[PDB]
Amino acid sequence: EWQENKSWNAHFTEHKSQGVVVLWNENKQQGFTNNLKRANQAFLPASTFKIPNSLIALDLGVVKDEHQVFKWDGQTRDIATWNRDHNLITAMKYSVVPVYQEFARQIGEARMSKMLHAFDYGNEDISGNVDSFWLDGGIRISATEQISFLRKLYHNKLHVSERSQAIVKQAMLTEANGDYIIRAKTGYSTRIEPKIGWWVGWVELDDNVWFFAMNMDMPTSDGLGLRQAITKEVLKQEKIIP
Amino acid sequence: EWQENKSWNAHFTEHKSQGVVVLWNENKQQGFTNNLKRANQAFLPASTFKIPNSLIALDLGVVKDEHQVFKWDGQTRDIATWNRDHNLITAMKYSVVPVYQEFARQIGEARMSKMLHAFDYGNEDISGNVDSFWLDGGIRISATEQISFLRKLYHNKLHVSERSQAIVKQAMLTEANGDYIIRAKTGYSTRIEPKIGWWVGWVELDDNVWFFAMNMDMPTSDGLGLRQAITKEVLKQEKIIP
Ligand SMILES: [Cl-]
Repeated sequence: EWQENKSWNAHFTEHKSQGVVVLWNENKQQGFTNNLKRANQAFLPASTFKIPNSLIALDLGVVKDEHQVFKWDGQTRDIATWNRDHNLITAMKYSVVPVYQEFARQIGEARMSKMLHAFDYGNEDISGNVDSFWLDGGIRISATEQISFLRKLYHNKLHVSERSQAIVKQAMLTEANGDYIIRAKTGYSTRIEPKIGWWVGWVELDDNVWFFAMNMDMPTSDGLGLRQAITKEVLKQEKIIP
Repeated sequence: EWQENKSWNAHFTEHKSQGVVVLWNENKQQGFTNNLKRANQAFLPASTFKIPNSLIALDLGVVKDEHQVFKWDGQTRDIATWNRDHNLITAMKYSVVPVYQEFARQIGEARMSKMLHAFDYGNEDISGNVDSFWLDGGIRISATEQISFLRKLYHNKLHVSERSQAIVKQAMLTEANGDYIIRAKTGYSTRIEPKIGWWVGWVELDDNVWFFAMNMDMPTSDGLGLRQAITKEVLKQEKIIP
């Protein structure tokens, strides 16, 4: 089912912002959010799309494995970490758009479209640039739809090789300690209004898994750190993490 | 090549203990240690043997995957976390001996021996009880021999399935943040002198990997935390981590 908990809304206004956090207890099969409405609002995925793109790139052979290097094309860009060689792990760590734009071009309009249909991903609409539709195209996805897609990836139920799904879940590794493991991906939608920041993934525990997907209003880049801070503040409130 | 750095001995004496730390820069193919001697002295592997034990159990089907549950046998033991159900991830997280003792019995004397020979693991000698030879049997391994085994696992060069090595490398996940990822395993040998603590693994960086293996004198369990603490102070000294 689905319970609404508006107490979490504090964590958003405490930073003079608005957004939604959506949690899903896999063992109890129960969902929780502060805004049931916005939980189902579909937005541009932005860099969260690097998850399915990786799966498709790996499954079709565009990316052989997580060690293959993708040479910097030489064009100096405003994001410093982008102006260097990368592999799949580092490309996802620093959200290197140009690397995944090349992946999309090699994937192609036809194969990309069929795969998102197999994934049941968002509105399944890739209209726009094959190499930028997830930034300024027609694809839309809600927080709950992120949760549903991520759950499939966790259980290796997507229609790609088990190896492909493991590698992506490896590249999603973000934080790990004696208490929890976080596999997730961030996103920053700016090319089309409204500007929002994403953070989608799950928190692994000893005997349970909590999937999460959040988006928030992101007028400027000064609040990108809140994507993780607010989510973690909610996780701790619900005693999922210390 | 191999350089000795006796300055690291401070980190041992500042906690008034003695041991060896062995580092390996994979990119430069250079080794570093505070005691080239003890670096090659072979000890009982203790719970560090759970790495090769996991590999064999997965590759032979004793363990189907990292989700298969191994129910607590009902026997109360002094380690609280042992008196509960486990999977591969939690069994390795909490060094649950009873689970891997069952693995060994199902692996068997014969197959365990062939696999450790194929792995070139330690002295490859399993004399003793199949369910405790890594605790009080005849198997021995040195810090530098740990590095060689771990390096093979990193490159998926051991003679088991690539999937088997990926899952084990998942279960080895210990720490991960924006700076580094640590995949490692601890060990505590007590049944035969000298009592020691193990810590072997590697540190993943964006463009490099540092393998490490250390052991230290462990008269009481009060100093088990020094296995990780001393290693990390060496890592910090060498500017491998912040
Ligand atoms: Cl991992």
